[PDB]
Amino acid sequence: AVKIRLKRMGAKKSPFYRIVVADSRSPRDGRFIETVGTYNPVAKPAEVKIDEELALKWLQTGAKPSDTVRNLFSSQGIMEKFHNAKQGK
Amino acid sequence: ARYTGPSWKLSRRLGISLSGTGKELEKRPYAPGPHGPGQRKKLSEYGLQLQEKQKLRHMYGVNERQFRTLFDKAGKLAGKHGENFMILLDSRLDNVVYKLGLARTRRQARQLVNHGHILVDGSRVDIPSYLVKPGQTIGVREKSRNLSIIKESVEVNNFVPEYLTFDAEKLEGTFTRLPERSELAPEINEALIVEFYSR
Amino acid sequence: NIKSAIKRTKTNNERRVHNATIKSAMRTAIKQVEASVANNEADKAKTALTEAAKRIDKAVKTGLVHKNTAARYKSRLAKKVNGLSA
RNA sequence: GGAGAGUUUGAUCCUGGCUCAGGACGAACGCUGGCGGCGUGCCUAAUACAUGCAAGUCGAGCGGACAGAUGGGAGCUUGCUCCCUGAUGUUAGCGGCGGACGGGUGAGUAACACGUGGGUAACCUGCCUGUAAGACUGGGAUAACUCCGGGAAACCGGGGCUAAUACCGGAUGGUUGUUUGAACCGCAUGGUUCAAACAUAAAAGGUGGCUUCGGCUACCACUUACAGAUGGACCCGCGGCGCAUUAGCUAGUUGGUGAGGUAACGGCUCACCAAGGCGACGAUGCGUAGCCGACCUGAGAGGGUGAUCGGCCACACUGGGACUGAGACACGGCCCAGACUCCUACGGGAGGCAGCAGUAGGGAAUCUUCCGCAAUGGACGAAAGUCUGACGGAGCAACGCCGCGUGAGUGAUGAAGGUUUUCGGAUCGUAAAGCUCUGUUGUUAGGGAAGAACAAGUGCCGUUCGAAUAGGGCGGUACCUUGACGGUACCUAACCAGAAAGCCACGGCUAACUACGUGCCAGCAGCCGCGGUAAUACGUAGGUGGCAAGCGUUGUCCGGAAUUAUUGGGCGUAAAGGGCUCGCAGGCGGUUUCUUAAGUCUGAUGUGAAAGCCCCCGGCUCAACCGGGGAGGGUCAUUGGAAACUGGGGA
Repeated sequence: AVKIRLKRMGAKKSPFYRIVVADSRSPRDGRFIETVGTYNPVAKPAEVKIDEELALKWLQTGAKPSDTVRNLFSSQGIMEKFHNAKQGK
Repeated sequence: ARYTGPSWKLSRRLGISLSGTGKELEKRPYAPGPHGPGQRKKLSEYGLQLQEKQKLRHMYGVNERQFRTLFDKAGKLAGKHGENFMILLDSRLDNVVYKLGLARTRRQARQLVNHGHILVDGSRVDIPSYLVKPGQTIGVREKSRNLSIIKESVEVNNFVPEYLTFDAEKLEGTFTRLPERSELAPEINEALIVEFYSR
Repeated sequence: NIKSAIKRTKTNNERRVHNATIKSAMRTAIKQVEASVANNEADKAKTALTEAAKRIDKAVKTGLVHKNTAARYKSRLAKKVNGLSA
């Protein structure tokens, strides 16, 4: 399905993801479903703020993260709190 | 790389003797050159154009690329045209350096500012065109502050700017606001920069 | 010089053979129940409708049918078989 | 937020072209050439290709097969082999998924191809969510495996044997089709929902763990029905191009009925019938061309291009074709034909660099046959992992943009030399010498392995499942490692001014002047035009001026160009009134009054993706650049108002 994963952007010295929700198998720097987030790797270090008000609709509406998307959205209190959305199961 | 001119005839035929404020060729007030002792004549609109652009640009000394980008970049601001270009083209890191009583020469204070020495804002500022806004502590880079040039310029006096603020003992500095835009009253008339660089 | 899935080529041959057997069996059965609907035969009409029905769903329910074309074929064959027998 | 100047004349003004100043490139060439950061680099021949890598994976689906800890018995060597069992590891084949995404190129195509905006009671959707039912009973195969064979190879054939998550019967299932009874609502077609008869599947899988050894259970699976999501398919309004020295075109064409077909309406294809249909609002035909977000330029309207990043379409040696599949008519899949190359035992085989490099050609013109899965995205997985020429990086090229430098202070001794000079002198000139300072980059030596690093695995907790305190899912907390670039960036110390400046111009436009030589010769030149012995124009030398690690020439595009003029031109004599009339179509129209919203104008929602332009901040020492926050962009749809004006209608 739509795997909400990262996407490169920035200069050639330092890449910073801005992980918008994307299709099943789109191009890397290409089409994405509905962009929500931005999280650079460096600076300083790893400071990124995500949506969580529509991103809960994205992670609950049929999706999944990548590795870095899962650690990031599990770090910002959105994967666990979404799990408390599923805790009313 | 601007640091190439003679520094006598450039002011000598550039239009006005600055800076200065006595190094204007007071021994021979005419223009420099082999056919220069004779009678000079006025130019066309390109005469005041080249005297305004070369005159106002020779006070700092930058290349025409960076000075042109300061022309349009200065015109991107608010206010008036020549005032924004005048506060921009003199509020640089080296004009703020040699204007704070740092060095007794514009090129000498320039190389004192991009020689790694005059590090400002608490850190280093190693680019001679990498300025600082109103409020940055334009420091002295105290790891080599015990020097001959800095101590001698701290002994030599000069009318410090009221847009800036100096420090001879505490090893600090500042710029209180934008400088006195019409107040900084040299012979550089900004209308020739509004005409000889606008087409 | 096919790097990978040359064995996909051989699997396309063998799968094409088995799939041609099931699909061509479906077409020949559909002409068989259609032939039984050619003449005014009652008991062969209903039982042969069960034959082209069971082979029809057994063909469209796996592989090359798939759903809407099978409903078109069984629908028109149901219209003719319902016509010749009431 | 917008600058003009030269050039027709003996002089003048109009009109009128022609050129120059400005910006820009995917540039190239001429001269020269220190560095760093960020982007860019076959645009000509979609020309042909040597060589290497570009799509594999699943032992936790399968039946092998080999090795083999450990154990067994023999012979001798007091350490070895021979024959068995076996943790274990590996893979050839079967099967499932993935090769349709990713990557590249603009060859095609002037229309549903693109952009925008609707629609689909005309479509389909594997993988992924969430729901809820199910997973019962059986069958016979077959590659492997061998035994023979025919082949130069490529390779085929035939006989025996086996299994699965391979295939194939039956039950069960509606919902998936056919007939009836309804009920509700629409857009002609009709749609939504309820009931009753005929047909349509399941991996009993695998993994563990438990158990009474009957079976139990979790996880990853299989099917069926639903909705969700992501994708594509179709139809339609409107928009974007040179030509009338293209006015005809069309016969599956225009329309009907009927049948077939595909996921689906449809002449989509056929039978039968009718004679239609398109066109000045440009049909057809020639030409050219991928289109768009956008980029460049302009004050703005406009004009030009479709590089690099992205979105869609197309193509894959040329031309057809269909199979596998959910999905291709498939870029490194097949079948046929054509071309071109290679092999040949002459019987027949093999190939597709418009993937990354790379070679030859073409040309003015474009580079390394490099490193790695550390990140991000994929693929396959239970995961560990494997593949990943995508990517992340690197190497070259001043190819573009930006930043810094090649010194600085002082210094009249106004040094020597060069140029000039009425021969007193002037100019390079505070310039140089010199006294003193700085280290940017250099050069050396250390630091630093800076960020780019998050995962996955190991406990434990809450909670789910579970006959279960096993075992697992789900969600948190803590431990261990993982950097290709890279000894990179950057920092620190020392050292030396030591290595780091050229190109064009100097009548005008246009900043910048004199001498020697040349003597309509050699030459320049963008235009004006110079040069026929005093050349501010040809070369040379000093000096000046512009610019700067760059500078000029040329190619193309914009502006200047009010020189296509809607903004914003004109026609008595400069170019320009049709010789004149009548008229269809078209374009425009007296005053009052009621309605209307079709234009006109305004409010609300949708949508105009990102990146880019502009505004507001932040991060790389600043800047180029990056990131965040905004804005603006439409005869756009749907919808609410005003009725003044154009129109519709009535008086």
